[PDB]
Amino acid sequence: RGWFDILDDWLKRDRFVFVGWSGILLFPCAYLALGGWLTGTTFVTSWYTHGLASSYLEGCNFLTVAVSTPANSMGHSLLLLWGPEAQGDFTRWCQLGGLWTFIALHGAFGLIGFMLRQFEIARLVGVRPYNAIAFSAPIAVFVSVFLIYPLGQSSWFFAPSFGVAAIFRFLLFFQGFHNWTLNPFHMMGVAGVLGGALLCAIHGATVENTLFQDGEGASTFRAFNPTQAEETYSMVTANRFWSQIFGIAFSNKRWLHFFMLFVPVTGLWMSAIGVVGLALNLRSYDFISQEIRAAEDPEFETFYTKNLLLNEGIRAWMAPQDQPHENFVFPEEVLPRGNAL
Amino acid sequence: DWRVLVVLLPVLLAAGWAVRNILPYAVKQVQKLL
Amino acid sequence: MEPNPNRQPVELNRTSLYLGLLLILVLALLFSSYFFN
Amino acid sequence: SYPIFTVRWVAVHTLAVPTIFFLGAIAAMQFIQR
Amino acid sequence: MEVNQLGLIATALFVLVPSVFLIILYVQTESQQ
Amino acid sequence: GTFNFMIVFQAEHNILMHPFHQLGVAGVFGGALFCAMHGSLVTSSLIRETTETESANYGYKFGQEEETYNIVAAHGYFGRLIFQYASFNNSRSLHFFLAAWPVVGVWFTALGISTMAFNLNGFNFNHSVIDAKGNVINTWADIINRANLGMEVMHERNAHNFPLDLA
Amino acid sequence: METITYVFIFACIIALFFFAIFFREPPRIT
Amino acid sequence: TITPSLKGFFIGLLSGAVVLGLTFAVLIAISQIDKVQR
Amino acid sequence: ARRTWLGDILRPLNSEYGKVAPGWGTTPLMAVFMGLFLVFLLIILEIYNSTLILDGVNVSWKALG
Amino acid sequence: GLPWYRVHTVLINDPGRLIAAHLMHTALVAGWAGSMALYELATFDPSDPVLNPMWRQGMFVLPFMARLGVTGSWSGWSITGETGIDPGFWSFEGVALAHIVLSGLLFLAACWHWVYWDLELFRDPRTGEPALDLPKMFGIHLFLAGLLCFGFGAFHLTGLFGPGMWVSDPYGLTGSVQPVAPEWGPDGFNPYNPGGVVAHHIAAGIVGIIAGLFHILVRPPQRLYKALRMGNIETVLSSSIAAVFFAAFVVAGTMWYGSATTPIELFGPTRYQWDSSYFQQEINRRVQASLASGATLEEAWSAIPEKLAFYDYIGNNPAKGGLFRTGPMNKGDGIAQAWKGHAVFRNKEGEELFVRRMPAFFESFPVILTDKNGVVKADIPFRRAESKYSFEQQGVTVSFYGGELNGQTFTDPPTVKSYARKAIFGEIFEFDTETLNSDGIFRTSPRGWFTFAHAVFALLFFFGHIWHGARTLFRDVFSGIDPELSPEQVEWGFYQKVGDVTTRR
Amino acid sequence: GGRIPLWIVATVAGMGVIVIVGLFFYGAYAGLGSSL
Amino acid sequence: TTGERPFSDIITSVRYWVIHSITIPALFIAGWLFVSTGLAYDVFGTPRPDSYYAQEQRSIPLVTDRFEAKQQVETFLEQLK
Ligand code: CLA
Ligand code: CLA
Ligand code: CLA
Ligand code: CLA
Ligand code: CLA
Ligand SMILES: C=Cc1c(C)c2cc3nc(c4c5[nH]c(cc6nc(cc1[nH]2)C(C)=C6CC)c(C)c5C(=O)[C@@H]4C(=O)OC)[C@@H](CCC(=O)OC/C=C(\C)CCC[C@H](C)CCC[C@H](C)CCCC(C)C)[C@@H]3C
Ligand SMILES: CC1=C(/C=C/C(C)=C/C=C/C(C)=C/C=C/C=C(C)/C=C/C=C(C)/C=C/C2=C(C)CCCC2(C)C)C(C)(C)CCC1
Ligand SMILES: CC1=C(/C=C/C(C)=C/C=C/C(C)=C/C=C/C=C(C)/C=C/C=C(C)/C=C/C2=C(C)CCCC2(C)C)C(C)(C)CCC1
Ligand SMILES: [Cl-]
Ligand SMILES: [Cl-]
Ligand SMILES: [Fe+2]
Repeated sequence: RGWFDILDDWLKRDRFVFVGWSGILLFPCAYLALGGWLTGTTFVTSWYTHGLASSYLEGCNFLTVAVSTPANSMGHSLLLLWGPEAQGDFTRWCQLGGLWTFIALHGAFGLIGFMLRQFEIARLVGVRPYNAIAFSAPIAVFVSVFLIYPLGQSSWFFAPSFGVAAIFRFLLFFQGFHNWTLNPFHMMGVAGVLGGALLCAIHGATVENTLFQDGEGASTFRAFNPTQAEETYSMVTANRFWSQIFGIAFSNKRWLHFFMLFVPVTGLWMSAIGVVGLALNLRSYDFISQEIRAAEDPEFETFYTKNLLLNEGIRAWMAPQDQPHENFVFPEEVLPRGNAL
Repeated sequence: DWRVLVVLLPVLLAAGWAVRNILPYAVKQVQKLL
Repeated sequence: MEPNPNRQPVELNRTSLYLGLLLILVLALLFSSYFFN
Repeated sequence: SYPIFTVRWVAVHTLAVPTIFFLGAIAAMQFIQR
Repeated sequence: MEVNQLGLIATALFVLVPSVFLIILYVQTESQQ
Repeated sequence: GTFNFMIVFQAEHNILMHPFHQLGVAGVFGGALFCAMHGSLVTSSLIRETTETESANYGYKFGQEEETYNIVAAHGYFGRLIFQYASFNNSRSLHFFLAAWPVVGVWFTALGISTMAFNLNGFNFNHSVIDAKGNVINTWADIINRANLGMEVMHERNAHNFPLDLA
Repeated sequence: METITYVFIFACIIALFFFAIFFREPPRIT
Repeated sequence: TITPSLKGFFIGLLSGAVVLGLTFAVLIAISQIDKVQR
Repeated sequence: ARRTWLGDILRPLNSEYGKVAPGWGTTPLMAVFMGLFLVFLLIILEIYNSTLILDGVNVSWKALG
Repeated sequence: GLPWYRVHTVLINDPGRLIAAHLMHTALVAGWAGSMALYELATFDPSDPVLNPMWRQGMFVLPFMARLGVTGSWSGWSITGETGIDPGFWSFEGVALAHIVLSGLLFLAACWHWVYWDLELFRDPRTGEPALDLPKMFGIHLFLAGLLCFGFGAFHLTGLFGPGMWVSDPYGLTGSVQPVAPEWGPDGFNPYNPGGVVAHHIAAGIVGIIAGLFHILVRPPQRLYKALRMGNIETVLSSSIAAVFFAAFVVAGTMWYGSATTPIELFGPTRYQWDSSYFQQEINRRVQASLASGATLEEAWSAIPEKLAFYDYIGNNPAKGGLFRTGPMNKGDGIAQAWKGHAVFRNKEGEELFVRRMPAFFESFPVILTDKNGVVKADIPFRRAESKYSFEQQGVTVSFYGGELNGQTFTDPPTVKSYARKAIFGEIFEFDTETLNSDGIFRTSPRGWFTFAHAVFALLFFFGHIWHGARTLFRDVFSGIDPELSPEQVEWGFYQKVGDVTTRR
Repeated sequence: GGRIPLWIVATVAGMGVIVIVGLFFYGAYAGLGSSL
Repeated sequence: TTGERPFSDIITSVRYWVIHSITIPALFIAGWLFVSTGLAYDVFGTPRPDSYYAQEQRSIPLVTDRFEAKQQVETFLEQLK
């Protein structure tokens, strides 16, 4: 009955919000990441890091507001409040982009905390820890995109800024500079996310339309009982229906629900791998066969070459405002443009 | 500066107000904790 | 000396075969363009 | 016989107290002019 | 097209080795029951 | 060609800044999330029916009448993971929720393409922020616009003879 | 040779479809 | 020698320790007042 | 099971499966070394990162001459 | 039967056959190492470490042999380009041979342990069941690790009994294997200080001996033994994987940013050296000083060693490659033959002009010339009709000082533009594109490829840690939850402490 | 104790939101952020 | 079901609204003042509409040094006084 156990006792009490040992890491870090984002989006500028306005205070709306990344000149500085850049000055710290690192790092440690929470509760309750395992997928994405990617580049500046439209810009950057749509690891992620949404919708609909009649009312929700032993819908009729509409169907409820975990988890993991390649500018940018033929044959044209022209438009038209530290000056006459436009 | 006390006075007033309306009921809870 | 008691039979049912062949073939279909480049 | 102050009480106020404050600040902002 | 010659062998093995492995385990599964 | 189509769409309609597309992403991301959640909750609460040396999947036999997992255990874990009343204990409600979220999200995104077809485009905040003198103060919307512009001026580079690409 | 490879794989998938549907493990009740 | 960033480091180190120990002081306290019975 | 010369020699090294010190044992002391090691990894990281700058620690290639 | 994804679990309670599996994996890894070196030897050109070093030729293990002091071939060449050496047995070839013979010896041991799996050593003398005292094993192995780590640092790296390690100047020009004295001061934690690597292994080696001793004599605390399932070999796999992905992140990082253990003559320059114009600064330092000392323009640039000029070229930037652009860097831009010379641009008014350099982010980049102050004074225009800065209008010319083109000036606009397009890549080289039939597209270096593979594996092994840690701590429910969990254990309020049935009300 | 009917609480809170949200939309056309 | 007091029972309770019909406006006002007093600008370093540029300036005051960065924005800020 030492103090350690007394604390364990208290941390693991059944209450409206379970705390647990993982609570000690989760709750401060989750609350700080989230408070930093609301604080910066309400009050803090990106004028000195990006030449952008980015808070409600400056005139931005929910779509355009963001906690932006530090200036390229910070490199990968941890940008600690007490560090050599801001030197304890809260105000300067904000102005130099210190809230980005605050949010990214407290967020990483909250994610760990949350995954430890899934592990802690699963152990206390007596269930298998497959929900913690599935949550590895979000983690991979977050670390690869917000940490590994800009660590392979010149600075945090080129990580995603925390904002709706800042993220849209990140999407478009990756098309023009990395040709990310062409990347087979992104395509595998696409198929996992879309395949996940499909599975989600097809499994819910199927259950709802093979229900057993277990009550008299037109509202069928009332006729389930959390503790009934009986399946509430017919796997058998569900299986014949899909075998006859689609050719194949699930027959194993256990396989089905594992497949539902497997598909979206795997796809997110594949896309994380691809982003690690782009950390290094290791892109699937080109097909060498196409380029050789196109250079020699001015009549040969594909959707592959058309999209590279668009990427070239993107880079030159957005680079100078998007990378202000580079002092890109592109006089009118060097901008790629088609006819009239 | 002085804008701080401006900002903070509503909140002390708010905490003050809740302190008084709840203090009696709140002491019964503290006695109960052994 | 005894024969080793930890030996176990291995199974792959027909559905798992179909699933796995589809995986490989579709993986092949996706990456072949990049192998040829 | 319920407690007034709980972990629950705290998590709620941890969020709701700055939420209102922030809504006040943002409300004022609609009236800023260049 | 001027295409990577080894792409062919790479594709064939990529298909063949994993596929052959599955068939081996399937057929010896059926021969049990 | 799919990618071509979606790049040109963005240039001409600013689909990313359109709410109906944002609801599509929410329907698709949320769908993948709830797919993973539901599959991991059922999978976590499967009832022991097998040994370590065999697929748990053999613990369910096609057409058995009893359920193959403990939903009260799944509820009890997920309710504590968040809080009780944000977890489903009614399997009908839960499975209807699975159905409606990505269906509705994707209706909206289909509606997005269908209404942008009549050139009612995404929000335009280009130069919405300016200073006391009237300098433009850029935001992320303006950066997005520099990207959209590069797409605009390069797409179908020989097919425009006049300064506005009106269709 | 690339054309033949692409089409060969696509043809194997279609064949696989055929067997997965008409030559499936037939699901059996309980 | 003892540079400004080294002083900052110790500032950070002590701040963290303060926060952690404070947090665990409070937690040990509460867990003693409000035990579970058995 | 099969006995071998080398097995007999190594025997006592694989003879205490399951043996434990009681209660917490050396755990308090482990935790001291864990915390020392963390601060030491911090220092090493912040030096590499340049948020810790030390006299005569020039974190550059020009520290080869 | 077992599913395909669990076949290897039949080793979990079979220490002999587990040893046999581990031997076979060790055999395969050493065989790889041996086969990889032999392939690299059969394809490596040693005739020019200036412009065709190993890192241009897609060499991957060659630089690891060179890093620790293997530098010559039985054929008489060495990688520093000295000729007539005699490496002794520990040439590249002998190293390759050792690993193959090792692979073979490991393979036979594997057979013996697989057949004679049932050794009394693996049996608990009390119960007769197979059992491994993992806590004592850790102390033993740690002790061994500490001795080897110490020995490696105290003897191999110092040159007390061994060759040392690769060291170089800041600009990667004069590398060689040298014995290295330990740096014991705080600059020993500076990743660019080789003396620190010596100290690390000496000090850490002794800590490992001492820890090893601790872990052989002291038994784990009962609390930890139960918390960490120390009777379960899978807890070791979980923590071992975690340590492995930790280490893999570190080595990916130090490869990418660079350290004393990843020198640029073995792996190539980093992208940051391009970002910060590291070599260009230094080149200009030398010319400015050549010219203070009164040399001509020709004289100052002719003094720049080609090797240093070749670092100042974006084609050796590792951040310029592609995932499916395969092979050696030489297959892309070709085999470098000669520095053409440093190109100087001037307009019709004799102002010097500077080609704006391609940043690593950009597959393509416009050609824009600036004056010393950054003002745009010429470019290659896309739209011609309203152009004001064409090379034609501004009368741009190019003069070459140094290298092959030293003292030549070109004025015809198409030629001048052609060098301007190469000047965005930095210094301008002549390439052999015929030999390898180079396709003209930049590829990444071994620094690139190594970082990519190790960051990817690190991330994947993170999932293995999570998986096997879950499996260790949740072994009792792997196969499913208790078919008689009662709703009271799971419903709210029933127990004060969650899952503790001793805390009902 | 349970005095106020909850339907009443809901309606007023309901209108409290509309008010503030409407203010934020009003402010999209006035002052900063309005383009004017 | 965990022994805290039900939410529906608190927010219909007269004692609850006696406190929170003060505490909620006080916080909303306090937030107002933080903005209307100008304090939020000074705390966070955020430019006022009249201080993004100097009068004839069109250059962004972009930080370009890591360890001198603090000094840079202070220089850019007194180039407005
Ligand atoms: C068909 C359309 C399509 C689809 C379905 C996808 C799908 C995907 N894209 Mg691709 N994308 C597309 C088109 C599409 N893309 C196009 C056309 C482009 C242009 C090139 C891109 C560019 C693009 C980029 C640039 C990136 C992706 C990424 C991704 C992945 C996002 C994974 C995810 O869930 O992140 C969601 C984020 C997480 C899971 C991180 C952690 C989330 C935590 C848990 C959030 C916590 C929230 C907190 C609790 C509370 C917040 C509240 C607050 C809001 C108030 C996914 C595989 C990303 C990727 O591959 O990453 C590996 C990526 O970086 N896409
Ligand atoms: C993370 C980034 C991200 C994410 C998650 C998404 C997500 C989405 N986008 Mg956006 N998009 C992005 C970035 C992103 N996008 C960017 C950067 C751009 C600009 C470049 C766009 C531009 C964009 C456009 C222009 C469009 C989308 C669309 C969509 C949706 C695509 C999925 C869909 O339509 O399902 C819907 C489902 C289907 C299309 C499936 C229909 C299937 C039919 C009925 C059957 C097919 C049978 C098949 C042929 C045979 C199978 C049998 C088998 C045996 C072979 C989805 C909501 C699309 C959309 O909203 O569509 C309405 C769309 O048109 N996006
Ligand atoms: C008999 C001894 C021996 C010797 C002298 C060598 C020597 C060599 N090998 Mg071979 N090798 C051997 C055995 C040996 N090998 C075996 C048994 C295998 C099979 C597994 C291999 C597999 C192998 C591969 C796969 C490769 C080599 C390579 C090489 C070369 C570079 C070595 C290097 O960089 O290691 C670097 C080693 C490390 C950086 C290990 C770091 C140790 C980490 C940090 C773990 C420490 C954890 C520890 C428990 C914690 C201790 C705590 C501390 C307090 C003490 C060098 C010529 C390379 C080469 O050029 O091949 C041709 C190569 O790529 N070898
Ligand atoms: C860490 C491992 C490693 C690294 C970093 C390198 C690095 C290098 N090697 Mg070496 N090599 C290695 C291992 C490695 N090698 C091994 C294990 C072998 C034995 C096969 C070889 C055999 C070898 C040869 C024969 C040659 C090289 C060469 C080279 C160079 C060119 C590499 C290249 O083109 O990449 C190409 C890389 C790719 C195309 C990426 C492929 C990764 C695929 C896409 C992943 C598959 C995805 C998967 C299907 C996803 C499904 C998952 C889902 C279903 C669940 C470079 C220095 C070449 C050279 O120049 O040497 C002179 C050369 O000719 N290497
Ligand atoms: C030291 C590393 C290590 C070791 C010894 C093990 C050992 C084990 N793992 Mg773990 N695991 C690891 C790393 C490791 N794992 C990592 C990094 C991951 C993340 C991907 C996993 C993920 C994982 C899962 C999800 C599962 C296991 C399982 C298992 C067990 C059965 C595996 C089996 O029979 O394979 C059988 C495998 C095959 C028959 C073929 C696999 C072919 C692969 C996909 C491609 C081959 C790649 C090629 C050989 C190159 C090698 C890779 C390169 C790194 C060298 C076994 C105890 C299983 C288990 O727990 O059962 C109880 C299980 O379910 N592991
Ligand atoms: C953008 C999409 C996206 C979001 C927003 C999201 C969100 C979430 N997923 C969760 C869970 C999951 N996600 C899962 C699968 C997936 N999740 C996906 C995609 C997402 N998942 C996808 C596609 C999948 C399929 C594989 C699973 C399987 C789970 C869960 O088990 C879990 C859950 O319970 O779901 C109900 C929750 C984790 C809560 C938490 O950590 O609290 C703690 C909060 C912390 C630690 C703070 C994190 C701070 C972040 C990382 C940085 C700061 C963010 C800013 C505040 C906001 C910036 C906003 C701008 C970018 C616009 C949370 C609601
Ligand atoms: C950062 C920092 C910190 C902290 C902070 C914090 C923690 C914060 C918090 C904050 C917060 C906590 C905030 C909040 C706010 C909120 C908001 C602002 C909200 C909004 C909302 C809205 C507006 C909504 C509305 C709506 C809509 C829109 C739709 C639907 C419906 C509804 C109604 C929902 C410290 C100090 C440590 C220091 C360092 C830095
Ligand atoms: C017997 C003997 C002998 C001999 C030996 C030998 C002959 C050996 C060999 C060995 C070797 C010769 C080895 C080899 C190995 C190899 C391997 C092991 C490899 C593998 C690889 C892999 C694994 C890969 C993978 C991949 C791919 C394929 C693709 C890409 C990606 C990746 C990388 C993943 C002697 C005389 C001495 C003695 C006596 C006995
Ligand atoms: Cl087009
Ligand atoms: Cl037209
Ligand atoms: Fe279900």
